[PDB]
Amino acid sequence: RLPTSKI
Amino acid sequence: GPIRKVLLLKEDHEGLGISITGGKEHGVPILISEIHPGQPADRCGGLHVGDAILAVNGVNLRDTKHKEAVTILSQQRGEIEFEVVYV
Ligand SMILES: *C(=O)c1ccc(CN2CCCCC2)cc1
Repeated sequence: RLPTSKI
Repeated sequence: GPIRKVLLLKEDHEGLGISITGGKEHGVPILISEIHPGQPADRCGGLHVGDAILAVNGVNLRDTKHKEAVTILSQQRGEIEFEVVYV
């Protein structure tokens, strides 16, 4: 459920 | 687990090819949550879901907030050395 970022 | 140094090579039109969660505000490390198909992390190998990223190109990612880590990771170019560990 954590905020996720894509890099 | 053992801390590993993992080199990723990429060009400027590519991303790293990873999703990450975590950061200082969440009390948890910067963790790889996905390795995306066909992108540098998938091709070069050595990075895995569940790895914590301690540093990239000598930039310490410890105590960074989520967005600060994302910014640093997104800025690295060309030859990108990850310091990673599974715990
Ligand atoms: C993931 O969905 C994704 C990967 C790559 C890009 C293209 N972008 C180009 C400019 C530098 C970083 C990568 C977008 C989304």
